[PDB]
Amino acid sequence: DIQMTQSPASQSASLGESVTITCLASQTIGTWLAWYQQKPGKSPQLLIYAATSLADGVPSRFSGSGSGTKFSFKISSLQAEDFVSYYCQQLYSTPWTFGGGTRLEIKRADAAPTVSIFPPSSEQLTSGGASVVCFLNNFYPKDINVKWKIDGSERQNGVLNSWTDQDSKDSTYSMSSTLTLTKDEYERHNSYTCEATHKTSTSPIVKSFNR
Amino acid sequence: NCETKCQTPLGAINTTLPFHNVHPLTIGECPKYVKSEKLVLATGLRNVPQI
Amino acid sequence: EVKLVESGGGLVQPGGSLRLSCGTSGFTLTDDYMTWVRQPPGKALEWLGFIRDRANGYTTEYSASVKGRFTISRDNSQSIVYLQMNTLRVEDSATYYCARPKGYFPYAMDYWGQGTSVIVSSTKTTAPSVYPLAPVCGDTTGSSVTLGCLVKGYFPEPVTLTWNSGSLSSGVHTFPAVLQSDLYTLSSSVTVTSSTWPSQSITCNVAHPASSTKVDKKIEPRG
Amino acid sequence: PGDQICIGYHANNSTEKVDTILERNVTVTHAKDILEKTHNGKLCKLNGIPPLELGDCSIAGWLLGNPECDRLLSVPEWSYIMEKENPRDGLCYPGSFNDYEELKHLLSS
Amino acid sequence: GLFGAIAGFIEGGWQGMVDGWYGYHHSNDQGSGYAADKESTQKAFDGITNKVNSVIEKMNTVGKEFSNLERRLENLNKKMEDGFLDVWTYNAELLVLMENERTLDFHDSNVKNLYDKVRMQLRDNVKELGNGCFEFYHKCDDECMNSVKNGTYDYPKYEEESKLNRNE
Amino acid sequence: GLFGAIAGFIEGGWQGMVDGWYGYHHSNDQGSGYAADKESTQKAFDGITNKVNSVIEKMNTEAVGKEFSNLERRLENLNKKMEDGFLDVWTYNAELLVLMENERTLDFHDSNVKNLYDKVRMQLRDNVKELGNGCFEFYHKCDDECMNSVKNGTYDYPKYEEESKLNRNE
Amino acid sequence: GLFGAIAGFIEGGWQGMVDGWYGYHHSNDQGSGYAADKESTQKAFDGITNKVNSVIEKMNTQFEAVGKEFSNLERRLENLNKKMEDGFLDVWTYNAELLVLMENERTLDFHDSNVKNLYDKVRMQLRDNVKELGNGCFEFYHKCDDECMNSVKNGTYDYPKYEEESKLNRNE
Ligand SMILES: *[C@@H]1O[C@H](CO)[C@@H](O[C@@H]2O[C@H](CO)[C@@H](O[C@@H]3O[C@H](CO)[C@@H](O)[C@H](O)[C@@H]3O)[C@H](O)[C@H]2NC(C)=O)[C@H](O)[C@H]1NC(C)=O
Ligand SMILES: *[C@@H]1O[C@H](CO)[C@@H](O)[C@H](O)[C@H]1NC(C)=O
Ligand SMILES: *[C@@H]1O[C@H](CO)[C@@H](O)[C@H](O)[C@H]1NC(C)=O
Ligand SMILES: *[C@@H]1O[C@H](CO)[C@@H](O)[C@H](O)[C@H]1NC(C)=O
Repeated sequence: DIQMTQSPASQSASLGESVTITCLASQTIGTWLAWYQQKPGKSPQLLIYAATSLADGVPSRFSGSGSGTKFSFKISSLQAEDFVSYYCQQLYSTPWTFGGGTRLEIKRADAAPTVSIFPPSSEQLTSGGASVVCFLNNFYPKDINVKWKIDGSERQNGVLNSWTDQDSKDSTYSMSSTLTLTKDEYERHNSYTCEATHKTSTSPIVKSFNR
Repeated sequence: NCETKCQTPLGAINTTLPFHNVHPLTIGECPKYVKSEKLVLATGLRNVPQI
Repeated sequence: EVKLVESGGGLVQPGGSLRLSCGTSGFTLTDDYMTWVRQPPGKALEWLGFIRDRANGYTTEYSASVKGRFTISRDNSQSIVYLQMNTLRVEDSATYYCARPKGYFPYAMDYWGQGTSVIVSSTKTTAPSVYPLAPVCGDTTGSSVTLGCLVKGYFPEPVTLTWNSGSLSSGVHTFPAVLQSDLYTLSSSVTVTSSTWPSQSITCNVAHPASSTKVDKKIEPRG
Repeated sequence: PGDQICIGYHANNSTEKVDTILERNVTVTHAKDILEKTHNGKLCKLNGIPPLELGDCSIAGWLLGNPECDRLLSVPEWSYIMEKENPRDGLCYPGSFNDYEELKHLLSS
Repeated sequence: GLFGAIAGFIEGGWQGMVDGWYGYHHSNDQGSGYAADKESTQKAFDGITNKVNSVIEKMNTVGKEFSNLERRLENLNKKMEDGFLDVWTYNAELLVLMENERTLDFHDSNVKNLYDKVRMQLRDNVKELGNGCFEFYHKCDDECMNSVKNGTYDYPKYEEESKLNRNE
Repeated sequence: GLFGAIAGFIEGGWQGMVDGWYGYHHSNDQGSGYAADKESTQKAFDGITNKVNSVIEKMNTEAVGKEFSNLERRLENLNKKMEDGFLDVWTYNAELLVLMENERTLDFHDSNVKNLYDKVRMQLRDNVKELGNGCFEFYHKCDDECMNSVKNGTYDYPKYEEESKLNRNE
Repeated sequence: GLFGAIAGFIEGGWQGMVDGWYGYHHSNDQGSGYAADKESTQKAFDGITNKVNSVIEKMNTQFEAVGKEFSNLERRLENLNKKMEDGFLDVWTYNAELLVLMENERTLDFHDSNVKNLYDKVRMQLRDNVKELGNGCFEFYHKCDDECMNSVKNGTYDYPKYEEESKLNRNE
């Protein structure tokens, strides 16, 4: 029906700065755009209506602009609690579509991914499975890679990756990769290696262990 | 077999409104009893038929 | 004031059904344009449809994604807007909000409910297996020791993870669950400092209200 | 004959009627009725606590233990008390009750 | 009523404008239509909400038995309750009437101010018909119409073009 | 004065006009005279009558004499404080109602005159000088039929249009 | 506001008119300046003094409590005394808050009107000898010396004197 294209999907910035999300309509929706904030773990909150018009009881630092197709949304003086999701929505014609979303992240000095290895539990070993865990903790920024090596050789199946969001206090991320396989396959090898390539170091951070 | 936060001899009230004409004597937390038959705020504007 | 609250979320077999209830409270000037909007987690928001006020004819509009399956209705007596969902499919899994304009004219959704989540799978509710994770045997040389919990095999979400009754939890990172083979897997890490462990001992506590399981695994060194 | 723009205001099928100082029975596009006229017509529990039903006992009758009133001998908590205007079962053995009204205002607390 | 716009110089309502309390209608070669002015509408709504709220908040604030020797006391009680009743009923009924009056006039005024805004913007680049319509002395396309609506209209741009046509 | 007409750009009243509250004064070759606009006058009157009818009707529904012993003094004073209290309440109500309403009534008339004036102006248009005194000077010649046309508010513009605008411009 | 002057066609206030509530800004060859209109100001202030005085006088006489004590046999009487003092207290509290709110709405409208009225009185004199811009300002076809400015401000402005010059400057 009507498509709403919101960019950037993610943007980083720092306190006091001025940030601008754009929203683009496949039709001309005239002046029927609206802008929402979503704090994490909560329902959305209305910020702007009629594109350029602040809802009651909203900070003056929030602004919006545009008409027809092209639309803009701005946080003038950025703030601690502002780094969250934002969405546009077109109320021009049913269905009242939304934009893709914009994640706002706070700018931080890059950080070291403290990396921990976890051979499967005897309690787990008795049950027929074996799951081995690499924890990659407290590191900025969030782009990162992990290779699993077994007796030095790469491995593909059974890798489970999971991430956190920006931490409230430290503004840094974390990760966990769980390599999962049979007890059979597990006892069938010798040394297990988890290697984290991050931008931070020149050279990849290697935590491995044997038996 | 019933529940209310507001009670009159004639019956119970559940309402979001400021006033009630239902009864003088009421127990519980209740809207302001008045003698009025009607109270209606205009919100919208005059409906003026067109040409 | 207004305060919309919604209810009735759960887990269903696909092909199945569910009925969601968004109730309204507070003084207001308008019931009109009550909308249902869902958010599959990690995805954007998607608009399901709306139903209108009595005076406007109880008329209803739907997203063509769910059209013909879902039905929006209101019982004014209990002052609720129901979303009756039929023939549930896998992509119907999401969290659900009712939302409302404050005005007479729908320029934006002013009032939201708190959300309620529905899941759809063929997967049967399944208890988690909590294994505690001991660090290396090569002895910890370090300035800080880190150790963690692995909670595997459970369906459906959520599980609630507290270290040591929540006495010691901070410098803790719980990475949200992932889907491996039809059923979820979770995990978490607490980093302590070298003095504080194994000496002072810590245990991991895990609740899965879906299968009713509450379980404790204390973490032990290997040797 | 040139291009044209107009200002105007909303209209609808509204039958809604309001009064003002200057004018009565005016129709408006939108209105809110702020007076609640209706009730469920039932006597009910109040904040999830039931009232004390005296039945045909007077307050006095119940407090004295009039034989007819024996069903009220033990009672739980009450949100309010219900008395008939003229209860049959007062004091069986006839007599008087001093400061009766004050005692009722006390029972109300 | 007071500001003379609703049921005023602007003679009737628009069943055709469904999105707002107040708005525009235009026609040009690109097309014709109704458009609500959503700002003014929503703002008026906020005002009315404030009004009715304040009426509720300001208003938001048992029996006894007596003997037959207590006739004056009983009556004193009755007269009191009845007194307060009469006072509050009066306050309500009155408040409702007066605020109603104010409300209608508020709407009228809103219309008048909107119209005025458009007029004072367009100046002599248009004929003012007095029905609430202005007929343009220059060609006004959808961009120009929106510029009028969104408050940006450019007078010097259409100025002498309008002039010549107004003259000839 | 709120709408700015009475004691406004219309600087004062006309003893001359005895037939109504608002009206017109024409001067042309046939004669000069005052004419009232009776629909406006009567409609305002009907409005006002409704108003005072309301401030009567609302205020309708007392003092019963009671007697008290000397051991009754607290009671007696209570009773007094109650009747006196209600009295002060109703007196306040009446006084305030009357002041407030009075303001509204004058502003009402004011608005009415503004409205009549504007209703003329938005009709006459370019055909006249607007003198700022509440009067309009004609660019053309207006027979009493034309005057009357303005008064009942028909006044077709085109038939006097050019016949004015030339005389205007040159 | 309600009359559309304040936060109206006049988009904002002037920090540099210190001499009154409403007034004039002018510019011409011999200079520019802010000048208050003292008449209408003092007039408005007179209205406002009246208003507050009305509030005070009107609310002057009303219900006060005087202290009383009741025994343990008197409880009904005591509750009646309370419910009364409380009732009147509540009533007058409603009167004060409502009167203040209502009169405030009215005061702000009142000024809006005063500004409007000012604009209208200037404009309806100046007539077609000026352009009406709609920001609240007028541009002069004829040159206007400070004597003519003052003549506008004090109400005496002569149209026919500048009529032909303004017309001339206008039509070419
Ligand atoms: C005032 O009246 C309203 C409307 O009658 C009440 O709201 C509704 O209360 C009913 C109680 O029967 C609720 O229905 C119940 O819901 C529960 C939970 O799902 C369920 O277990 C019961 O079988 C029954 O269906 C209903 O949810 C509720 N509606 C809203 C809007 O939330 C209200 O309780 C009354 N008083 C107040 C204001 O609490
Ligand atoms: C209003 O009424 C007319 C006829 O009664 C009808 O044509 C129109 O659709 C109605 N409008 C609405 C939306 O109720
Ligand atoms: C107003 O609308 C015009 C025409 O659409 C547009 O070009 C301009 O950017 C808008 N300006 C403002 C300040 O709203
Ligand atoms: C008005 O001001 C002028 C200055 O231009 C002055 O000469 C004249 O006396 C004043 N007239 C009145 C009526 O105050």
